[PDB]
Amino acid sequence: GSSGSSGKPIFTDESYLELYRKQKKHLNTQQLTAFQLLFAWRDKTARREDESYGYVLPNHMMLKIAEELPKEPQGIIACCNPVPPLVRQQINEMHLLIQQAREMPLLKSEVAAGVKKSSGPSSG
Repeated sequence: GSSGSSGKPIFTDESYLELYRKQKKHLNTQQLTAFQLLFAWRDKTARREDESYGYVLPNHMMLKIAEELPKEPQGIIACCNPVPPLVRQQINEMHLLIQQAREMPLLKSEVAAGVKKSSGPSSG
């Protein structure tokens, strides 16, 4: 109102690679899929709620979730602490996204895993 041209909805960080390779353990096929789903969603709702993008969902959080890929809506609520009035309100939407990123298979990729450990002390 005071000062701000209504040019166009500039919603893009110049596809900054940093965002992708910001932290170790680069995102995999699926993880990536969800990452985009969340971003787009944030923008859509962001405008609807007449609020900024960040306010809705930050980067760190957005990632943590995309990486978790919780089949259930709870995994999305726990990711945050406390939980915002959004993620909880539109929780249903967020959940769906996670499933949309997991539903799809993992394109050819050499994976390697396998670990086993456990303990159990005692006094008596």
